Amino acid sequence: TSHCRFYENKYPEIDDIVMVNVQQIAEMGAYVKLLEYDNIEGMILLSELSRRRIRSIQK
Amino acid sequence: EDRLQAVVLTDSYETRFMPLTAVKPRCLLPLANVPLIEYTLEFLAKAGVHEVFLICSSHANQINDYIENSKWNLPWSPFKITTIMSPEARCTGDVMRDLDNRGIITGDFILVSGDVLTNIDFSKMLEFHKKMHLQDKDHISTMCLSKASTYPKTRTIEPAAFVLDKSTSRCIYYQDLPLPSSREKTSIQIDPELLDNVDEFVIRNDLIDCRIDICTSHVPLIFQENFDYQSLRTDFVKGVISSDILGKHIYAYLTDEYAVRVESWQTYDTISQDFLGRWCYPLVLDSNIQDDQTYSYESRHIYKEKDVVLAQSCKIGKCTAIGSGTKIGEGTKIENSVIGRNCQIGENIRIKNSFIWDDCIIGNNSIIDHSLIASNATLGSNVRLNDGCIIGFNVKIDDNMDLDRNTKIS
Amino acid sequence: SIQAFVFCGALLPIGNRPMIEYVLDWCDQADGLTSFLSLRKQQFELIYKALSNSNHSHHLQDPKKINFIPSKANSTGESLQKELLPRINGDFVILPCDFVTDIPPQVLVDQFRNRDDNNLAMTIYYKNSLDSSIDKKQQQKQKQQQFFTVYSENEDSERQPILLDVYSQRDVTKTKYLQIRSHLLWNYPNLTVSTKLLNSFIYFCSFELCQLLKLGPQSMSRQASFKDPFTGNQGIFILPNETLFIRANNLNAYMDANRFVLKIKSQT
Amino acid sequence: LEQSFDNSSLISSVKELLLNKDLIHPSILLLTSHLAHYKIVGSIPRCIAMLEVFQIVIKDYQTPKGTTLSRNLTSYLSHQIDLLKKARPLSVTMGNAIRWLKQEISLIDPSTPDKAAKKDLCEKIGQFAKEKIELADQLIIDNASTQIEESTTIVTYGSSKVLTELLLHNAISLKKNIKVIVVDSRPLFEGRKMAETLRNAGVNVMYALITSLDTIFNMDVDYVFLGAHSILSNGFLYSRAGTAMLAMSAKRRNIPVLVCCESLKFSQRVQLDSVTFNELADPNDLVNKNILDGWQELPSLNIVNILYDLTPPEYIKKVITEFGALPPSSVPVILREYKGSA
Repeated sequence: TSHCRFYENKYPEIDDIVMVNVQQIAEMGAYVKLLEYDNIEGMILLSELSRRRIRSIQK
Repeated sequence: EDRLQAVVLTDSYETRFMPLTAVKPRCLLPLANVPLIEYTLEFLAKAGVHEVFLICSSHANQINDYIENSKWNLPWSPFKITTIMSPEARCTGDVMRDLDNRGIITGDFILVSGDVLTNIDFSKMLEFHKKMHLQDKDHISTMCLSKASTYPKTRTIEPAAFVLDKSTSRCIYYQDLPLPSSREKTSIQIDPELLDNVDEFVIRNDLIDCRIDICTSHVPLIFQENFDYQSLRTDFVKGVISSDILGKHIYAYLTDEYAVRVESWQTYDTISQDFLGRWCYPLVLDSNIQDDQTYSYESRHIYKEKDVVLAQSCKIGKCTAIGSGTKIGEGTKIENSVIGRNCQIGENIRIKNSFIWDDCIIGNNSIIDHSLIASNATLGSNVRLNDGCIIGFNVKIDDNMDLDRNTKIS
Repeated sequence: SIQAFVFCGALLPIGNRPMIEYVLDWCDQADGLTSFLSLRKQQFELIYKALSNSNHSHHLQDPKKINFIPSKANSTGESLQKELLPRINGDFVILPCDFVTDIPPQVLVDQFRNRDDNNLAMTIYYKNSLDSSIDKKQQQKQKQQQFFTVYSENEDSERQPILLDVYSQRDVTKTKYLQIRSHLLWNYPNLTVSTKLLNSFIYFCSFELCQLLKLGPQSMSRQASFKDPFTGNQGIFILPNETLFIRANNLNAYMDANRFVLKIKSQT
Repeated sequence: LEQSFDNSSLISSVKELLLNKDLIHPSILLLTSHLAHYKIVGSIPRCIAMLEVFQIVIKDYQTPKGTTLSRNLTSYLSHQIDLLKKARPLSVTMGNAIRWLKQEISLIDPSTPDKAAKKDLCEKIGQFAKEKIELADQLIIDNASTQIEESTTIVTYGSSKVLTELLLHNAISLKKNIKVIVVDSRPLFEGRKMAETLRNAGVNVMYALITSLDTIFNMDVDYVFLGAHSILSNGFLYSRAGTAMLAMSAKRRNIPVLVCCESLKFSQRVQLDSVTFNELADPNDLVNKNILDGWQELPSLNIVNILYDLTPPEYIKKVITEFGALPPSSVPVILREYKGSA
C-alpha cells in the first residue's frame, strides 16, 4: 500500500550495511527507523555512536 | 469674558440605536451604569456655564422627569437648566434659527451636539478662543478635536478630512470621505482658488469629531439668513468657508489627549472600555459622583459597589464593573463587561465583553459574548448568545434558544 | 558602495570659481564623502575641467565615463535606465548640473547611512530662503509640490518624511484642481504640503535598479512618477523618502541666481 | 564627589573617529551607529547582530599583497572591534563570541586559496550561531516549558532575549493558559517591545511600570522569569537595571524567581558589589523648554543612570540552561565542565 520490503527477508540479516535516521536520543541511544523497510524501527547504543560522548547541544 | 452660556442638542442619532432608543432617548442610556447626560453635564459644569438648553426632539416627558429629579434643579447648581420642547425629528441647524427667533443667547456658548465624554481642561480652550478674538476680527468659532493618530479607519460612521492651517490652525476646508468597506470611491477634491493666501496647510484624517464648538453670538445671526443648511458640518463649515460670505473665517483646535463622542456600538464599546479602564483620568468611574454610588477599585480594573454578593468559586477578570444588590453564582465567569444594578446572575455563565444593564435576571448556563442586555430583559436556562446581539428593553427569552450575529431582537 | 552622477541642463562663473568645481571638490571635503567614481558628459569640458583639475595635491581619483545621449536630447529617465545596467557597482547618487550648497554634504551622506528602515531613496530638499519683501517682478510662480512635511508622531518608521505624490502648476491646478486620492490619504494619514519647497534635485538612490525590472515603472520621465504610482492594493510596496531643514543654505534653479550671487551669496 | 562614582572610566564618551588608518567597513559603521545612538538591543540581539555583521566583513575579504590570511585577519577584526568598543561596552556574548572567533582564526593553515575561507568561516560561524545560540535556546524552551502549569502568571522584566519565544511557545504552541505581566523602566522602554509582540500574537499581556511594582505582586502571581546579560562566577546575576528590586521583592513575597540563560553567557570574572563594574549611559536621556535643561552650568547637580546591577544569589531560585536546571551557587561547575569544552 504505502511502502514495503527490499528482498523478502523480515529483517536486515546479521552484518549487513543499511541506512537509518536518528529519531530521538534520551538514554538508550537513538530509536533509528530503517530507511529500507521504512515503517520498521530498531535502535542503537550510545557508546556505539562515535566514541565521543555526545553533548545534548550536539544531540 | 465670563457669564458662559451653553446649549446641548441631543436627539439626532436615533437612527443609530434603533432596537433600543424608541422607549427612552439616546441621551438617557447608561454608558457606565448611569445615563450619559451627566457625562456631558459634569464636564461643562466644570467648564463653568450658567445656562443650558436641552433640545428634546423625542420622549420629552421622560427627559424632564429625570431633569427635575436630577441634582440640577436644586438651588446651588453651577448652571440653571432649561429645556426646549420640540416637534419630532427636526434636523439640526434650524434649532438655531428657532433660537434666534426666540432670542435668548448673547455671548459665547457651547454647541455641544451628541453626547461627549472627555478630560480636556476647557479653561485652556478659552485663551485659544480669545487669541482668536484678538488676532482676528473675522472669526467664527473654535472646533476642539482629538488626536487619535494611532488609528485611522476605525471611527466608524463618518471619516473626515479636517484640512487646516500650519501656524494658526484655521480650518481651511472640509470634505466627507467614504468607508474602508468601500474600495470603490477613491478621490477627494480641494480646489485651490481659496488656497491663495494660505501658503502652509495640513490635511489630516486622524482627528475624530466631538461636536464641541464654542463661538460668538454673531454666527447665529450669520446663520439666520442662509436658510439652506441642515447639518452642522457636512454643509455649514463647508458652506461658510467656501468663499460664500467674505471676511468670516472659522478656526479649529487640536488637543493632545482623550476627548470622544458617541457614534454607534462600534464606538460605544470602545469608549466604554476607555472610560472603564483608566484611559480617562481624571474623569473616572470610582469617584462615585453621579448618583452617589459606592464603587471601589481593586487592581485588574474591578469596580464593585456595596452589597455585591460575589458567590464562591467565581472569577472576575479584567475591566469589569458590578452595581449594587446583584447576585452572581457558582462557576460563573466575568471578563471586560459592565453589569448593571440589582440583577440576578445564575449559574456557570461566561459573560464576556457584553454590557448588561440594570435588573437582568440571567438564567443558568447561558453564555454571552458582546450581547449587551438592556433593562429588565431576563433570560433562561441554556440560552447561548453570541456576538453582536443588542437585545433590547424588557425582552422575555425562553430556554434553549440560540441567537445569531447582530440579531437585533426586541 | 557610493557612485556619483551629474546630469546636463549667468552660465559664466560669477564668484571667481566655476560652478562644477564647487560640487566636485566640495562634495569631497570631509573624510562618507569619498565616492568610488563620478560621472559626467563632455559639455565643453575644456572650459570647466581644465580649470577644475587644478591643485593636484589631494590625488583626485576620477574615472569619468562620458556618454552622449543624456544631454537634453532625451528625457532623463528612459535615457538613464538603459545606462545603469553597465553602470552598477552598489548605491547610486545623482547630482544636478549647476548645484551650489553652503553646508557640506556630510550630514546628507550620514542621513543616507543610518537607514535600517529598509527604505529606497532619500531626497534632501530645501524651500525658498528669506528674501526681502514683495517682489518687483511678475506673478509668483509657486510650483505646488505635494508631500509629507513634518515628522510624524509615530516612532519606529518615517523618521525621515516619506514623499507621497507630485503635481504642479500649469497642468494640474488648472485641469484637476488639486485632487488627492483617498487610498494615499489613509496610509500615511497626515498629509502636509507646502508651496515654497524648491526641488533640490539631489535624489539619492539604492538597488531599485535591481528591483524595477518588472513592467510599469519604466514610463517615468524627468524623475517624477516613482511614488506617484502608489502601488498598493485596491499591502504597500517599496517607499521613497524626503528630508529638509530650516535655514543657512542656498541653491539656484531659475534666473534669480544673479541676485543670489549679488546680495545673498557674497564670497566673504 | 562624596562617592565619586560618576568619574568611573569603564566607559569613554569620546566620539567621531575620523582616522582613515584602516578600512573600516561601512556596514560596521551602520552597526555602531545603530547600537550607540538608539539602543534597539538586549545582549543576544547584540550577539547575533555582531556575528552577522562579522559574517559580512569576512565575506568581503580584500586581502593585502604579501600578507597571508592567517596573519592579518585578527588585527583587522580587532580594529573592527575598536569601533564597537567606542560605541558601547561589550557584553559577555560579545566577548565569548569574539575570543572563540579568534581561536578559530588561529587554527587555519596557510594553504587556503581564499575560496574555502568562506566554507570554513562563514559556515562555521553559522554553525556557531546555530549551536551556541539558537538550538541552545530551543533547548531552553523545551526545558522550561515543563515548569509552567496552566492558568498562571509570569512577571518578566525589560526586554527578554530568549524567553519571548518561551512565552509565545507556552501561549500558542502548547495552548495552556497564561497571563504575562511585563514591567520595564525609564529610559529604555524595552518592555514595550515584548508587549507589542506578545499581544500581537494574542496572549493576555498586562504592561506595568516598576514604580508601581507593589500592586503587581498583591495579585495572584508566581514564576518571575528574568533575562540575563551575564551570570558571574559566584552566582550573582547581571542584567538590565531594576531587575534586582523585583528580584528581592519576589523572593520577599515567597514566589519563585527563574533566570533563562545559556552556557555562552556565563562569565569567568567575579564581583559582589553592584556599583563596581558597570556602564554609565548618556545622561541626556533622563530629561525627555524641557523639565530641566543644563545639569551642566549649574554648580552642584548631577544626573546618573545605571544599566547593570547585580541580584545576589540568595534570590534566584533556579538558573536554567540548555544542559539543565541548577542552583545559582553551582555555576562554576558549568564554568569548568561545559563552557568551552562543548
